[PDB]
Amino acid sequence: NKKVGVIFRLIQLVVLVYVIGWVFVYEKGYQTSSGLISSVSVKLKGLAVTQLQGLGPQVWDVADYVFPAHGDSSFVVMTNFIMTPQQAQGHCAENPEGGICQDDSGCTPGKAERKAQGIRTGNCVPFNGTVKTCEIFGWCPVEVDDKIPSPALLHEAENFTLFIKNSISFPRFKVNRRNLVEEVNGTYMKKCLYHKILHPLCPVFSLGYVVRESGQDFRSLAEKGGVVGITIDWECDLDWHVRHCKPIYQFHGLYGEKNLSPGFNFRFARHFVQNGTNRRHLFKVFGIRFDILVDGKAGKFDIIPTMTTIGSGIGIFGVATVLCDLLLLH
Amino acid sequence: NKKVGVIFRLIQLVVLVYVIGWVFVYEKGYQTSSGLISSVSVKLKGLAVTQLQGLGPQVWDVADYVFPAHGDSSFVVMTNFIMTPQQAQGHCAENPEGGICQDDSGCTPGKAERKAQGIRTGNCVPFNGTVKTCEIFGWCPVEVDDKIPSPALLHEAENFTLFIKNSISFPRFKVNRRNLVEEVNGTYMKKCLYHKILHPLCPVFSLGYVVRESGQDFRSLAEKGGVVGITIDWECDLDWHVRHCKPIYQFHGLYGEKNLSPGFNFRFARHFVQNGTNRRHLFKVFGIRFDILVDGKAGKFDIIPTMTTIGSGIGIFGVATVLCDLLLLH
Amino acid sequence: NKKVGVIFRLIQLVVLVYVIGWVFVYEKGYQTSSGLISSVSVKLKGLAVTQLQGLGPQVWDVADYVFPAHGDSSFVVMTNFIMTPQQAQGHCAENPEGGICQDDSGCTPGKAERKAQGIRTGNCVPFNGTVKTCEIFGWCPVEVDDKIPSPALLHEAENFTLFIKNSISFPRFKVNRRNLVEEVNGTYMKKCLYHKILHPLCPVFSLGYVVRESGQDFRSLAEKGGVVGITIDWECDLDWHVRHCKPIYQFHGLYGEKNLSPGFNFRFARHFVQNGTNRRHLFKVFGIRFDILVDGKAGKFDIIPTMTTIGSGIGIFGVATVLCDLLLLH
Ligand SMILES: Nc1ncnc2c1ncn2[C@@H]1O[C@H](COP(=O)(O)OP(=O)(O)OP(=O)(O)O)[C@@H](O)[C@H]1O
Ligand SMILES: Nc1ncnc2c1ncn2[C@@H]1O[C@H](COP(=O)(O)OP(=O)(O)OP(=O)(O)O)[C@@H](O)[C@H]1O
Ligand SMILES: Nc1ncnc2c1ncn2[C@@H]1O[C@H](COP(=O)(O)OP(=O)(O)OP(=O)(O)O)[C@@H](O)[C@H]1O
Ligand SMILES: *[C@@H]1O[C@H](CO)[C@@H](O)[C@H](O)[C@H]1NC(C)=O
Ligand SMILES: *[C@@H]1O[C@H](CO)[C@@H](O)[C@H](O)[C@H]1NC(C)=O
Ligand SMILES: *[C@@H]1O[C@H](CO)[C@@H](O)[C@H](O)[C@H]1NC(C)=O
Ligand SMILES: *[C@@H]1O[C@H](CO)[C@@H](O)[C@H](O)[C@H]1NC(C)=O
Ligand SMILES: *[C@@H]1O[C@H](CO)[C@@H](O)[C@H](O)[C@H]1NC(C)=O
Ligand SMILES: *[C@@H]1O[C@H](CO)[C@@H](O)[C@H](O)[C@H]1NC(C)=O
Ligand SMILES: *[C@@H]1O[C@H](CO)[C@@H](O)[C@H](O)[C@H]1NC(C)=O
Ligand SMILES: *[C@@H]1O[C@H](CO)[C@@H](O)[C@H](O)[C@H]1NC(C)=O
Ligand SMILES: *[C@@H]1O[C@H](CO)[C@@H](O)[C@H](O)[C@H]1NC(C)=O
Ligand SMILES: [Ca+2]
Ligand SMILES: [Ca+2]
Ligand SMILES: [Ca+2]
Ligand SMILES: [Ca+2]
Ligand SMILES: [Mg+2]
Ligand SMILES: [Mg+2]
Ligand SMILES: [Mg+2]
Repeated sequence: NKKVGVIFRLIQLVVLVYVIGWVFVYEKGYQTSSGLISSVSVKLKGLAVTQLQGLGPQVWDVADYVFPAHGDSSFVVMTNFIMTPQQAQGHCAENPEGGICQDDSGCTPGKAERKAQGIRTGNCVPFNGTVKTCEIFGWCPVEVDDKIPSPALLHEAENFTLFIKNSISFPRFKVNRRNLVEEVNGTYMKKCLYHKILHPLCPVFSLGYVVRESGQDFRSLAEKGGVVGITIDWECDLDWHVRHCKPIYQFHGLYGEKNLSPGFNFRFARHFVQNGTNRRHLFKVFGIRFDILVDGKAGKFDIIPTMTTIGSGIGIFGVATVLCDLLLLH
Repeated sequence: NKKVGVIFRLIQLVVLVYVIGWVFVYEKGYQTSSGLISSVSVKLKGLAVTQLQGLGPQVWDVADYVFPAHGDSSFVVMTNFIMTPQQAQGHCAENPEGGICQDDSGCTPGKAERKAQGIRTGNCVPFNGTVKTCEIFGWCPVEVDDKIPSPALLHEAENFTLFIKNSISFPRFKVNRRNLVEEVNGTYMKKCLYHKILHPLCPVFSLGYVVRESGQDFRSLAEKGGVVGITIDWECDLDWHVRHCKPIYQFHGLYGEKNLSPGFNFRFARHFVQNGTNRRHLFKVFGIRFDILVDGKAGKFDIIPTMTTIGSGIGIFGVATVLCDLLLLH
Repeated sequence: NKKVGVIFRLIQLVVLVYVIGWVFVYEKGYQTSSGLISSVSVKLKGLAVTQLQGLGPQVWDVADYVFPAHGDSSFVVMTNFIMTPQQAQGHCAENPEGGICQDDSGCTPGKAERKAQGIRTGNCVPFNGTVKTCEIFGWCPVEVDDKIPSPALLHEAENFTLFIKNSISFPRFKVNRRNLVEEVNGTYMKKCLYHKILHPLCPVFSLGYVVRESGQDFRSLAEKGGVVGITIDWECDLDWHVRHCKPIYQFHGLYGEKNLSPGFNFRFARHFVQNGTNRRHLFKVFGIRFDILVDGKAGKFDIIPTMTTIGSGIGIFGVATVLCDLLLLH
């Protein structure tokens, strides 16, 4: 029958167009992919002044709120902190959340099994006028974290300027690319701010813009802390010029339930010697966690992939025709 | 032929059952796989007090033995240290491991090519009563690390509490998950220790338990340093509810030969100004290296993968039937 | 026909040799692959003395130029720095690049929108004899980074010694390997330096050698900063003995445009209390960025992969015969 032959030729044409227009065009079968090597260097340029009761004005420059000062990919930008000044080792009362004692016999000398704050001397001393806590041996100025300021201390960090410099290189093709594309120039970086539509190539990112693009409010996030994920994808075709190679920035919001362990926080201390006595300043820093992950691939024409793909296509076409014949006659 | 037909029916049934069950359900062919974006937050809550000879009791807290303040995937917990207090830059004797001089003519003005300890002035000064070393310019108190304390100074760091906060999100499926699963509540985190048999979901990990689960004894690993690797896997089946997916924690121990480079150690210093003179304290810290690696895969039903797998199965089935016929023919 | 039979036999033997030698032996189809986990430990043994105008001789040791104290995969080695000493918070003039004022009416009280240096009081004060800058609130000794010393302050860091400790393990096969191979003994590390041909397994890497093998001159990188990528690959066959497993060390140079953001730079501060007043030292460090990435794969014989490869090979063989027959029919 002529109709059977027409259907067979239609199936043959369909599979013959499919194999090429998919593997070669859509999937880039003739190209070869290699993993890149990336190093992320970040620089923060902004200032936030925090004034606390009983203390003088505090200046927080880049070195302050950026704790990974060595330009690590994963960095934390300080937005709120609790400061305990002039901590010195000695005999003093512990925190009330650790334990509450009504008499000296209640306290037991030794180390706490869980959440240890200090070596208990064995006496019950008044933490304040109302309650009494067991005396411990440690930094005497207590780190009270029960009161967290509702307005963020470093609330100016919302609309700061964040510079991200990423250099990627493909070892297979020996091609090195950087996020500073040829479209970006020196005068451009002076005033540009990153935008998904307006300024996609501008390497200067606003912290508030980055947080809002991830889906999180900066005000609520700055109080308790947060995690923001930044991904840079390098998808380019090496058959074209290297000018077309441009990085794509995607912001992902890493958050969780506020009822259980809200925000991100950590503690660091600055050790100094004053009046011949070793003292330190303890800060419970509530800051946003920024993680930068770079992944990408580059494709360039090669004979071996093209040949293998041609062979696979022939095999698919041959199998399809034989299978069609089995369907037609059985 | 009847037997040929029976063999063909059997082969067809076998290959059909295979292509319908294995690749479809066992391999999750109908589902699509994607990656996740992860960020690890670690917190150490523990207290260790060391009483070095000739010094006062030293208290170590979270800011002390956790050298990464913000908290990275790779962090070191201090277990043993060698302290060289009050280092000042001047002309003084070097360490005997560098070289031993019997006369002043032996020393040469310059710097050593390998393992340089300072700028040699060309003079031979007695390091102690017995031997003499060439005078160098630098920190006069040399870190004498020939003697390592047999009992770990921070031996209490064995059964401390370690909390790991991991937030993973899949971009294509827009699903965000955290290690704090629905089963874990606020009261649960108050009193729980990670036990793979009893408490697999408890996010609080005991350091000694983590070290023992890696195949290493904590005492020798602490007195000399070591490396412990922790992996978190997120295998989720998005066809079910999100509560079904739970993180799986695996502890792998990274160890080497004790004869060559035993354990892990590093050098850090704290700079201070006392009596108008710049001084520092040098610590040779022997600590366990903890690395957190998070990798996961999620699969959800989709029409395109299902269709491709069905088509592939038909092709495999078709090839198998043709092959069976050829085998029967010959 | 005889020639048709010869062509058929030739195609048969060709596809047989292919399926038996390429996908089985050359590609190790019978083996199975599993990813490894790695933790990198780095240690620098070098000393550089920098003499600056006004300040005394400054001695820099391992703890100094290596800012990551514990030691991560990404670390910075200080090669050049700009030191601003005795920074104290107060009302004082800003940098000329931030803004130049000719009258007090020009300055406006507030903070700069971009690249803020301090809180402008609103009075134009002379920065020096010629120009005047608006008075700001912050660290009064301003970092004047316009003048970069042409000779690197730390140029001796070229031919220093760098030791990399990498411990890898495969969880599937429970085999742990370290970069210290059995050929590397204790006496070997004392007198070996890494080379591509001479000492491929020596774990001591010269910084200048690493920089030069990446295609970069050490002086240009020491002047304005640099980024160097190190990759350690673990390609071994677990069918052989573990002694054959040897890591491969190669260095990748992440080049950057000289006119736009040359090199890598960062800023850190050391806080100290002197004479009861809080002061700090600000350093703008132009240090080379060293990134270490480990990617390895191990293969061991298994029955399931061997069977699948045999089956796939038979399928390819069958398809080829059918295709050949179709061509003969045509
Ligand atoms: N966080 C940032 N916000 C805005 N601009 C930045 C930021 N980081 C860098 N830049 C600009 O990018 C250009 C190149 O930066 P580079 O790494 O050379 O720093 P630099 O110019 O050496 O240091 P500085 O900016 O302190 O002079 C500089 O002109 C700088 O003004
Ligand atoms: N390493 C740890 N060991 C034991 N419990 C921990 C640890 N880290 C956090 N937790 C507990 O988990 C709960 C939620 O964690 P969260 O991030 O709120 O800590 P936190 O309350 O800020 O720390 P802290 O209890 O020191 O004030 C807290 O009540 C805390 O006590
Ligand atoms: N960066 C380096 N350059 C040259 N040799 C090194 C380097 N790091 C380590 N070594 C050598 O490797 C040997 C073993 O190092 P290991 O990790 O045991 O340090 P250590 O001997 O405990 O401490 P240190 O080497 O600081 O005295 C040492 O004898 C040392 O000489
Ligand atoms: C004393 O401290 C406890 C701690 O919980 C607090 O509840 C109480 O109000 C304090 N009393 C005074 C008088 O400050
Ligand atoms: C937002 O950016 C503007 C820049 O025009 C700045 O004036 C403002 O202070 C920023 N907001 C916060 C909360 O810092
Ligand atoms: C600077 O870069 C921008 C990119 O948006 C471009 O439009 C502009 O022409 C560039 N300036 C010069 C002087 O080339
Ligand atoms: C002097 O130092 C050397 C260094 O190895 C040591 O061997 C020797 O015992 C020391 N002598 C005394 C008396 O401490
Ligand atoms: C082990 O844990 C127990 C908790 O009951 C604690 O008392 C003990 O001190 C721990 N061991 C060490 C060596 O710290
Ligand atoms: C707390 O979590 C545990 C998980 O093991 C659960 O058994 C317990 O019921 C939870 N407590 C409450 C009050 O829900
Ligand atoms: C004052 O500082 C400016 C800053 O650009 C500089 O150009 C000028 O030469 C300086 N004048 C003197 C006398 O140092
Ligand atoms: C290069 O290495 C040699 C070792 O013989 C050393 O003397 C020299 O100072 C090194 N060069 C630099 C610039 O440090
Ligand atoms: C030390 O290692 C080297 C590796 O190059 C080897 O040639 C030498 O024989 C080893 N020394 C001893 C004493 O085994
Ligand atoms: Ca650090
Ligand atoms: Ca890291
Ligand atoms: Ca096929
Ligand atoms: Ca001080
Ligand atoms: Mg608390
Ligand atoms: Mg030593
Ligand atoms: Mg500048």
